[PDB]
Amino acid sequence: DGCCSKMGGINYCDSSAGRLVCNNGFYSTCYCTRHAVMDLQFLMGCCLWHGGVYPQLNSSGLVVCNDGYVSEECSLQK
Amino acid sequence: DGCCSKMGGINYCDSSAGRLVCNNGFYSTCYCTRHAVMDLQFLMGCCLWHGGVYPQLNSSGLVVCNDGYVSEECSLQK
Amino acid sequence: IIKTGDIMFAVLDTSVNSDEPGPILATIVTGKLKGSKLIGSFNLPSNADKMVITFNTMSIPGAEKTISISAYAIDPNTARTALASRTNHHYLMRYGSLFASSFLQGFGNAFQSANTTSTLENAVIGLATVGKAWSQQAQQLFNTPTTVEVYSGTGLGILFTQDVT
Amino acid sequence: IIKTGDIMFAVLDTSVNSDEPGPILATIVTGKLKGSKLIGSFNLPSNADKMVITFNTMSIPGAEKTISISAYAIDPNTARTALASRTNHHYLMRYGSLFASSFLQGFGNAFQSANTTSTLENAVIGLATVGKAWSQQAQQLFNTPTTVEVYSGTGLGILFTQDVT
Amino acid sequence: IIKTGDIMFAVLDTSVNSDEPGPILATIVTGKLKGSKLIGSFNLPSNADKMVITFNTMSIPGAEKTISISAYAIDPNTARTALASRTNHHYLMRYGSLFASSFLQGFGNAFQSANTTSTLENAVIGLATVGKAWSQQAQQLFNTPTTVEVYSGTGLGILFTQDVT
Amino acid sequence: KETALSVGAQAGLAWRAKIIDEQLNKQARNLDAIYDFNSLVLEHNILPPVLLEGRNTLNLADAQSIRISDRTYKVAKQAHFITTPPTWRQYLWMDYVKPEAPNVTLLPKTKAEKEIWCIYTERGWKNGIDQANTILEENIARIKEDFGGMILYRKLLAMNMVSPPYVSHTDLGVTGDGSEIHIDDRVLRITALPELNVNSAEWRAAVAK
Amino acid sequence: VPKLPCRVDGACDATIIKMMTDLNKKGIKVASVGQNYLISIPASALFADQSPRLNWASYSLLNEIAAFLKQFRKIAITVTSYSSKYVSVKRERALTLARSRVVSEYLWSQGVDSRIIFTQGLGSDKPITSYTLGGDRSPNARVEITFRRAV
Repeated sequence: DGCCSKMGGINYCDSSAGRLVCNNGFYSTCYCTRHAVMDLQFLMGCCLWHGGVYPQLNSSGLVVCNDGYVSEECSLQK
Repeated sequence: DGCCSKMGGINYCDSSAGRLVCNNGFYSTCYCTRHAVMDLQFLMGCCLWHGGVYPQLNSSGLVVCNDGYVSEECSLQK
Repeated sequence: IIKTGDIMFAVLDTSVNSDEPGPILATIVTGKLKGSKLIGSFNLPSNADKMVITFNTMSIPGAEKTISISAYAIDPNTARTALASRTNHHYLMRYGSLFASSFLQGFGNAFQSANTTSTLENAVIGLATVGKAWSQQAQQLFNTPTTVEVYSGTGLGILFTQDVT
Repeated sequence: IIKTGDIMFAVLDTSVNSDEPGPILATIVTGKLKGSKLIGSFNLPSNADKMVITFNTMSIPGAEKTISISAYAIDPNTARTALASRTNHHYLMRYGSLFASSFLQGFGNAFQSANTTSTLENAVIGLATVGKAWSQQAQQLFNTPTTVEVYSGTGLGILFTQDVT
Repeated sequence: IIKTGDIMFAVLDTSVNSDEPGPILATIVTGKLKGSKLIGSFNLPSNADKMVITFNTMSIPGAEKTISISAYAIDPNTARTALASRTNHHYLMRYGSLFASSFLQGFGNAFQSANTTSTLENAVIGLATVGKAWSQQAQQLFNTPTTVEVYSGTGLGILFTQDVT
Repeated sequence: KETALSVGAQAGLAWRAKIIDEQLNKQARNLDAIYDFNSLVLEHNILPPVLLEGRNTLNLADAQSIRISDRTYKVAKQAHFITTPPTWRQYLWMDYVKPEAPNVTLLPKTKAEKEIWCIYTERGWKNGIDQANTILEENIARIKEDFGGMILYRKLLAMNMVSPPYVSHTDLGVTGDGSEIHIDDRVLRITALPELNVNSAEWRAAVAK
Repeated sequence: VPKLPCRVDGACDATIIKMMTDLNKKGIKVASVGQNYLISIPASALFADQSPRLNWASYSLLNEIAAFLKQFRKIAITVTSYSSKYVSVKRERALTLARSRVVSEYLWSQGVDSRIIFTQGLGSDKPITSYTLGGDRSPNARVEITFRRAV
């Protein structure tokens, strides 16, 4: 987590750029804000590319997305 | 035991043919998936070549098939 | 149609002490009924020469009904109505407690009595006073019976009492 | 639709001393009902060789309904009705208090009686008079039973009595 | 909507003694209801082996209503219903007063008895007469039970009994 | 026991889901190369409809009653409009939720109890593996169905047995009151849906070399 | 699991490799390419000179080749018979045809679960060596059985 290692250290965060500036004029591999252009390829969650988790609760453990589609991927079984 | 015995060993299973592949490039003599080529002629069960087992729990010991045929040898005797 | 008074079998899987009654179920393992369960309860006899489970509520799968053919229990492979259990649970505890309280009281009073004809005096002291209170408390507690207890892996036989349909 | 007299599991998560009965809840951990909670209570027996939880207040999620199926308890993987706890909580304390009060009474009376055939006299004095009131108070408070206590980390098995829809 | 038989936490910041019933209130800080507070009182058991709070007058802010879901108390982070309190408040005082009165009476009567077989006689006098009145008044006031007391900075766990909205 | 079965099912299902998702991720660009979509989109940014083809149809009504035909063609989904074309992510992705609430329920004390616990988790793990395989297969089948339907629409459109979707557009100049203005309100509808005709003459054949 | 067979019965690949090594040690040519397999036998270890008749002791080796062929899963097999030039064309063609016919008949008598068998003999039309100075000991005079493995 030591980002500006072997340098002068952290100067501040260019929050427009989303990266901490080292004390020499370069950008760290780390980021400060969540508004940062990073690579995102894999993520968690159920009912993806659908309506999401419906706010209702069921007698069974069946989970149906809000778009009308039913998901068996995270649903339980016998 | 070892299916790829006296060979290179178990490399991976081809599911398109349902067979394991030894490290020497030969099809093994063991299957891996269910959906392969079996050769079995003995089968269990009763009400066969018929409507199958009628699902109702009858009080009497005579069990009938769904197509109407009566299988007393599957049933108990008096 | 079940004829009035033939013999069926069940296997009992749950044990219970003879202190608090409750629902006890057996698994009917043979006959025309398969998957059948039989709940009933028990009673406490005054003498331990037999012990039974009184069965009343029959549940049969397949059809949603609850018939009420009620029957009693006989011992497996004996065809007798006694229960295979132990009854010597609380003979010796109350017997020895009462007798020790008595012997204590007697020790203190008679070795006080034989004084005419300090540590031995203190022996007289301890026995003469811890005999009596323990004696009355032991005769207070002497009436508790020895419980019986069925076991959790024994079958039983059941003889029918009425008809059903 | 539940068959009459079948066995389900539940897990008891909080413990309570058996002096104030109250609503105790478990979570039903197997079967068709999942996420369901259930409150009931106990009763204190005269002999503590078993202890059960009556269980009637059943809440099932999904819809806001409260069914009232009543059932009893058995010990899972044991299939017996006893409680896995201690039963010798308050025997030896009251035993020792009574016997000490006795020994005081006996010391005073007998070693005053042995006076015929300073500090020893005052020993007679002290035990002679502090045996009596303490002895009757010990018989006064001697009647408290030994409490049992169900535990917060052992489940229980619930066997059905009636049907629900 | 609160389901039948779930667990909630309550924040308690005031202590009460177990002699005068009155209003006590807890602060529900977690769960669905925030800003809520709950009034009730305590109970006095014959044996002080646990101490609990019956809590019924439940109040939720936002809308001015005062609902009546009633429930009981668990000691927090304990999974036990005991109260972390004291129960030995008034044992040693009454024991010492009674036993001192007894030793006094015994000293006067027995050292008057040992006269046959001035100042020391007056010691016999004082013990002989002040033992008895203090003994009977010690048996008069010996009956006061040991009070128990909750603390003014300990929360509690509340397990539900019925539903509200 | 059954709790071990359930958690073995959940663990095997989630683990297979994680592995198949990272495999699908690391085999990335050839998926879009295969299932290219915006190349298939027609000229007015309108998704082509879905078609199905069947050959050598036989139905038995009852005794002494059969009906036979050579080929049948079915419209599956009507053509409609779209702004951004679909991709393979909304067909071949499976969810990931880590099931991580184990408490000892059927209590493992004896060595044989732990052994049967292990084998029950093993067979539940196998069942979750099979479940993930079946789910992947069904998703592959439905995306193949939709892609083949689009391919078949291009086929029959190049065969001339289907109406191309007829369009109409209306242009309006500056609109609105003295407080609101739009520049050029062009609203365009489609009148004729893609529909197949029954005319025998309008078939035109083809011949390879 | 007691219903589902774990493997195909009568198939141990260690025994397969062992008998392949034994057969090549005996000198019968074993060829494995892709899935198609080729088994070449010299003629002089199977017949007498210019003879349409089996020698007596050859049944042991034919039993060994039946023990080989019972292991695999197969559909269609083919046998060809090649010879050297002795008298004519037609006599040699018919002799090769008869040799293939006899070995095919005993191979069918053995209960190998084939489905199709083909037989043909061509005499001395397709040689595999330029050196032809041997008689029936010449290695082009041979019998050949080829097949493609099922699955």
